[PDB]
Amino acid sequence: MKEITLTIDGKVCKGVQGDTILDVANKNDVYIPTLCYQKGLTPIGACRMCVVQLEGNPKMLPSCTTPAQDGMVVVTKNEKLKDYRRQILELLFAGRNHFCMYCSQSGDCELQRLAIEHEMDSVRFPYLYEDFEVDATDPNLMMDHNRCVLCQRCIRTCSEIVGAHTLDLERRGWQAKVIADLGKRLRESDTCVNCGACAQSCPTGTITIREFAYRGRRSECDAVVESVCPLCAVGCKIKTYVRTGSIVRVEGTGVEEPDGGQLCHMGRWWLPESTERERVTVPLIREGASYREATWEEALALASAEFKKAYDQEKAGAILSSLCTDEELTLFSALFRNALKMKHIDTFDGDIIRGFFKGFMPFREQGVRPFTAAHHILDSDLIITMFADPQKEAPVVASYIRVACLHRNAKLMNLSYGPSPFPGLVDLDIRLPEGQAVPKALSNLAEIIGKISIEESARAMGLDPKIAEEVALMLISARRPIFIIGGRATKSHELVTAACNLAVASKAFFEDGLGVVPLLVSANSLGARNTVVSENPWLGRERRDFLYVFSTAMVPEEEEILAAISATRFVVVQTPFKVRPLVNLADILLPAPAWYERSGHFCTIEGERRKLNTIVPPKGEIKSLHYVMDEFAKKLGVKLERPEVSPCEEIFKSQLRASEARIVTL
Amino acid sequence: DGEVRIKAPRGRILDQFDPKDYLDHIGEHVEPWSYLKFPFYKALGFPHGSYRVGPLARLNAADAVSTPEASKEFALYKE
Amino acid sequence: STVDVVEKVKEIVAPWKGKQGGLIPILQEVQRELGYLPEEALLTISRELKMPKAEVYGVATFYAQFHLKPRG
Ligand code: SF4
Ligand code: SF4
Ligand code: SF4
Ligand code: SF4
Ligand code: FES
Repeated sequence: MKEITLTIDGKVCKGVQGDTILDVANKNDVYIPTLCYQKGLTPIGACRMCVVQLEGNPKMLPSCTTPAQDGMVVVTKNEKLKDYRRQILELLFAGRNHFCMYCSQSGDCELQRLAIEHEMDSVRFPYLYEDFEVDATDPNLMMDHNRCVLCQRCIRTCSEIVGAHTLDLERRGWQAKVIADLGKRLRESDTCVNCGACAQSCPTGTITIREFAYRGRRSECDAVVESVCPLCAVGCKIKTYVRTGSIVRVEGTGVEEPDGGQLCHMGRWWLPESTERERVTVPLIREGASYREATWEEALALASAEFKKAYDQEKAGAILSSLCTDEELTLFSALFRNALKMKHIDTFDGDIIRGFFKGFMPFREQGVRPFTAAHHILDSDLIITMFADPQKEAPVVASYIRVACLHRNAKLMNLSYGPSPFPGLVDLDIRLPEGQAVPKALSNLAEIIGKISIEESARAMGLDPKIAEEVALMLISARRPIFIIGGRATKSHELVTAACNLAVASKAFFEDGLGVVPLLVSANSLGARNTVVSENPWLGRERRDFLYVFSTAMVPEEEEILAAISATRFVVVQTPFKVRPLVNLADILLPAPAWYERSGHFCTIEGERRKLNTIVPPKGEIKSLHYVMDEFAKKLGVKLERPEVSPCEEIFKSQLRASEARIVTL
Repeated sequence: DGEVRIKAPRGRILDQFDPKDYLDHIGEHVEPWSYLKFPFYKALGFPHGSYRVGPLARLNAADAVSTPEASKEFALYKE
Repeated sequence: STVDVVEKVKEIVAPWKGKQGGLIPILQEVQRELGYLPEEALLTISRELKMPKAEVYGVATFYAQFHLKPRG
C-alpha cells in the first residue's frame, strides 16, 4: 500500500507504511514531546518522553521508534502520560545539577521548555548533589556535565555525520558520562575538528560555544535569515540568527542532505565573528605608519592620479577576490578587461582555478564531465588522496572521507608529498619526490588500461618496484574507487590531467562524471574564470607600480601573494574590515560592503548558481561600488558600458556517458 | 630607544610596532645546514617576510636625523 | 615498560586484524597478560584495529571485569 492512515488525538493523519508514529505526527502538524529525537539521526530511544498509548492496549509505546500501522488510534495527552512525563523531567532535574539562573541556554533549552509546558514547580526527589566535571579546557567549546540528559545526540553527531568519533559513553549505570578520546579533556583530544556539530545537536546547555554565550539564544533574536556559507566551495546552507545588527549563531540547515548540517569551524565561528570587526566605514590614507580620514573626493582623486600615471607605462594590475558575487565580478571585469584592456587581472586563487581548468580541458574536447559530486565518497570503496588536505580546504569532504573510512569500511591511500592529512586512516602512504613525476604517473596508469614497464615508470615516482606494484594491485581490486585531487596539484596543469587519467584507468565512473571531485578553494570558480581570472600567471613576476586589491577579508591569503602585494609601490584596497594583513600593506583602504550586506548568485563549477541573501542591511552610506569604478573610468578617459551578468554555461557538459579515453597530452 | 619599523621594498611603512610586542610579528625559521636561524615578519611567512637590518636598512627606514653634518650627508644618501 | 606493551599487544591484535568483531576478547587477553588495561595498550589497540579511541575506552569502561588502573 505505502499509504497508511492513523488517528492521533482524534485527528486523522496520513503517512507511509515505513515510518514511525512520531514521523506521521510531525508530518501534519501534530505535537509530541521529544528530547532525544533529532531530525537526521537514527531514532535512539533514551528520554522516553515521546511515550504514547493506543485504545484498548494499556502498554506505552515510544512514538519515535514504533512503526505506524493503519487502523491504530493514538492518544498523546491524558492524565497518565502527563504524570509519567513530569516524573521523568523531575528525575532529570533531581539527578543532575540544573541552574537555570546562569545557564547560557536558559531560554532555548529543550529540557526547560518541556519542564515549563508540564507545569513543573517542584522535583519531588531528594536532589542528589553530585559533583560533575565542567570541561572548559578548549577555548571555544564548553562541556558542563551538570546539565546532561544523556540523550547521546552528541555521540551520534560526531560519529555518523562528522566522522571524528571523539565522543562516547564512559562507565555504565548512573555514572554514565560523555568523554573525549580516552577520557581526556576536549583540548587534549587530537581527533577533534572543532566543527561545533555537537553544540548544535545538544538540546540542553551542556555543550556550548563559549564566545557567544548569553547572546546566541534563538529565543531572543531579531530575525532569522537563511543563506549560503561563502568561505569554501561546498556551499553549506546556513540559518543565521541576527540580534542588534550582529550575527549571534550560525546553524546548519540541511539535516536531510548528506552533510547533515555540520558546518566547519569557519562557517560557524568566523561568520559570527565577522560582524563584530572594525568596519573601515570611510576612505583612508596612509600618511606614513598611521592612517588618516579623508573625503571620498580626496581619496579617489589621489588613487586615480597614481592609477593613471602607472597605466600609461603598461604597469598596473588588479587582484580581485573570488568570494565576490557575479555582479561585482562583472563590474570589475567591465572596468578592467573590457574598458581598460588590462592584462593583469588575476585573483587571489587564480592559480588553482587556471590549473584545474587547463588540466580538465583535455576531457572537455571529448565530451566527458571530469568530476563528480563530493558526497559520493560515502558510496566508494577506495579513496585516493592526491595532493589534497581537505581539513584545511573542504571540511565536509573530510567528513565524508572519515564517515566512509570509519563506518562504511573504505580504504585510504595517499599519493602526495605532504603530511598524510589523515594520519590514522590511511593504509598506504605514497610520498612522491618532486621534479617531473607527472609523465611517470600517466605512463604508470597507461599499463592499467592495457596489461590490466612498471619499474621504468616508477623511478621519478621514487618508489621501489614493489611499492608501485601493490599500489596498482589495490587500485585494480577496487570496484568503485574515487580520487580526491587537491589545490597543491594545481601547481602544474599536468598533474590534474594525471589524476583525471588515473580516474579513467581504473573505471571510476559515476552518472554525473568521473571520480575526481576537485577541491576548489572558492565558490565563484566558474564566475571568476569567465570574468576576472587571467590566462597566464603574472603575480610575483611583474614588479607592478600600481595595484587594486579587492579582498573580502574573510579567508587568509598565501604568503607569496601578500609579498607580491607588499612590493607594488602603491596598493589601493577596498576591504570592508580593518584586519591586520591588509591594513599593513595598503595606501588608501577604501570601504566596501561586507558579505552579510549584499546579494548574489555565485556561479559555481558544477553549473547552476547558488544564492546569497542579505542578512543585515547596510548600516552607513558607502552608497556604491559602481561609484569607484566610474571615478576610475573617468579621470582616465574611458566609458564603463554597464553590462549584465553572463549566464551559467555548464562548461563541462555530460555529452557522452563514461566512455573513457586516456589523454596522452602530458 | 624607539619603535621597530619595517619598510616595504618601495617605501611604504609596514607594521611599525613597539619592541615588547615582537612575538606577534617576528618568527625564526630553522634550516638544517646552519646554526643560524632566519627571522622573518610573520604575516608574510618565509622566505617572503625576510627583511634587512643594519646601516642601510636603518637609513632607509628612518625619515630624518637629528645632527647637522650627518643630515647634510643623509640627504645625499637619500638621493 | 611502556615500550614492551606496544609490541606485546601488537602480537595480540595480530590474529584479529580485518575480522569484523572480536574487540572484547582482545581486551580480555590484554587484561589476562597485564592485570589491567593501560592507556598505551588502548591507544595501540585503537591504532591497529583503526577503531576510534572513544569506542575502545567506552567498551573498556563498560564492563566491571576490566580495570583502567593497575590493580592491587
Ligand atoms: S540546560 Fe536547560 S534545564 Fe539545565 S540549567 Fe540550563 S536552561 Fe536549565
Ligand atoms: S567540535 Fe566537532 S569534532 Fe569536536 S566533538 Fe564537537 S562535533 Fe565532534
Ligand atoms: S552533551 Fe548534550 S547531546 Fe550529548 S548526551 Fe549530554 S545532553 Fe545529550
Ligand atoms: S565546509 Fe565550506 S561551505 Fe560548509 S560551512 Fe565550511 S566553509 Fe562554509
Ligand atoms: S523521544 Fe521517543 S524515546 Fe526519546
